[PDB]
Amino acid sequence: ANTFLEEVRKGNLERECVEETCSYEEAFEALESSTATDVFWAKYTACETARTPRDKLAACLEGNCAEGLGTNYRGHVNITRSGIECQLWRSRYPHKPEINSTTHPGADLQENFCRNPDSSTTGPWCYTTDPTVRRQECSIPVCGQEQCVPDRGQQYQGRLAVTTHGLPCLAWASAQAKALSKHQDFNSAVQLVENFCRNPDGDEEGVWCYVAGKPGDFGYCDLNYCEEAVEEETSEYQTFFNPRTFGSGEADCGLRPLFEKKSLEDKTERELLESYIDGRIVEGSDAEIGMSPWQVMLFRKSPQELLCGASLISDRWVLTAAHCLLYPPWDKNFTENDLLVRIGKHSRTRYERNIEKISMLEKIYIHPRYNWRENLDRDIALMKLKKPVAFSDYIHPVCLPDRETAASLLQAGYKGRVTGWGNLKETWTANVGKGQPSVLQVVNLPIVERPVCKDSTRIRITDNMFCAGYKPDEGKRGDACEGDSGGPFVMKSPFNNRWYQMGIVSWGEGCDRDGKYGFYTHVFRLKKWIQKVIDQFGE
Ligand SMILES: *[C@@H]1O[C@H](CO)[C@@H](O)[C@H](O)[C@H]1NC(C)=O
Ligand SMILES: *[C@@H]1O[C@H](CO)[C@@H](O)[C@H](O)[C@H]1NC(C)=O
Ligand SMILES: *[C@@H]1O[C@H](CO)[C@@H](O)[C@H](O)[C@H]1NC(C)=O
Ligand SMILES: [Ca+2]
Ligand SMILES: [Ca+2]
Ligand SMILES: [Ca+2]
Ligand SMILES: [Ca+2]
Ligand SMILES: [Ca+2]
Repeated sequence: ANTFLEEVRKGNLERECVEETCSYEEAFEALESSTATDVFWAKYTACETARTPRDKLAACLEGNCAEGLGTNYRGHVNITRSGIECQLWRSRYPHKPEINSTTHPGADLQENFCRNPDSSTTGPWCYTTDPTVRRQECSIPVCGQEQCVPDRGQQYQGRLAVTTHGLPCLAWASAQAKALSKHQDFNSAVQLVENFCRNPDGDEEGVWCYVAGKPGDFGYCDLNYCEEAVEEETSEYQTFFNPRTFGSGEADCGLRPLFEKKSLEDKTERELLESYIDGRIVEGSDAEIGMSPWQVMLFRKSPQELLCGASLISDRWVLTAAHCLLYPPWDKNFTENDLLVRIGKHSRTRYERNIEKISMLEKIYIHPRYNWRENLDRDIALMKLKKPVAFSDYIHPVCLPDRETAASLLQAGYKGRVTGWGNLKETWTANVGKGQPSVLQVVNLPIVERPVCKDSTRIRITDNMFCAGYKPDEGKRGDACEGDSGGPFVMKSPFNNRWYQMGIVSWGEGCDRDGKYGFYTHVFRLKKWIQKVIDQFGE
């Protein structure tokens, strides 16, 4: 920096180029030689994907942590991801290198320290003494992994320009991103710089940016968000989405046609208001007619087959889980023409031709930051139907809550509802008890404390999942594996009688050991994502 005076003083790399960002000549004054160097303007410019405090740069510049997929690295991790001894760069046993210390003399390729000369999208790596293993990535702790970007990075100032899926964020700049995506406008506190990831429209799922492909395409860039759980956080219903791309159905969701419109109460909906009382433990039962009218089935074309549950949020749009449509482990890649939704069925098999409508989908949006390789993180999917579905007493959409509203609910409700034809037991276990159920069952379950559900699992719970089910005991027993894969978990509000979907059934560890819970994907986060995916329309 150059705050007026201070140029009487001799250059300081730390004060000036490390404590503050900088320019070429400030650098020079400080430097003794005009080595505008290579991997040293890169000691700077590969370190730009870092920009937080005195340290994140010093840590980066003194090559101790990896920058993004960091060809900045110059540490001493002589080992692999598994833990194989690293082969010396200078060697040819067991593997004769293609990339010696001349091909890539920019990079610090000496001894046997993990480096990233060629830039692996897996980053810093090394040659392996395990002669069957040529190269392999190395487990380096990354820069200020201990930092925690907060508030989904509303504040975020730094400069990432590619997404999780590694695409280049187009600059907000453009004649379409600005002057043809002007249609939607933002929070003007958030400085949009070129094409660096930002969170203008206050999205709950993190930062993002427009991308190439279809107009309004986009994705969420990778950043290490703080653990901000809603569970640790109106008089009636005001509408959220634009009803030209959502379809109508919104301003009138969650009020059931054959109940909340008839001032009639359903057989276990009392249990839900009276959420505090140490209830007896009510099991599943054949639901009433038109009790969950946002219910959706997801039918595979040939052969006939019931894949998953899903839910209806409007005339057009149908919500389910990502893993339902796409799962490389079961070699699963379904597409818009393989799939049919049966909206508002009651039997598992019969064709309720007076009643249910069946539909083709006009495009299937798998969720942007969905990933299974680790652990079904962000297991979410959105589908638009080839024509608005006409409502009635059997079909009628649900309400998707903001955070503030889901926040409200969990404060007051301590139970929710899970319905389906028990497809989760069907997909994910051998289902060796009594067979699949004959009708759309219904049950109510308790929500568990975030900590309980956290230390109730070897697995890990992001601030984006949640758990349900009574905690197994000798009469306080536990069947957890309830509901449909990719289905709804709803709660009813005692402020507007409306039914919100709180979660999306995912895979439960509580499908194996008697002692676990059903895991659910919080739907409060989703709005703005949905907000962008709809807006990519007009008709
Ligand atoms: C890597 O080499 C250094 C050389 O001092 C040594 O301290 C370290 O123990 C070595 N580790 C392995 C796995 O070879
Ligand atoms: C470095 O490896 C290349 C790759 O084939 C090899 O041909 C060459 O002999 C090596 N470079 C030098 C300068 O010896
Ligand atoms: C699944 O198949 C489609 C159509 O053949 C293909 O374009 C695509 O590569 C696959 N999609 C994914 C997400 O793997
Ligand atoms: Ca200064
Ligand atoms: Ca200065
Ligand atoms: Ca200076
Ligand atoms: Ca200063
Ligand atoms: Ca100067």
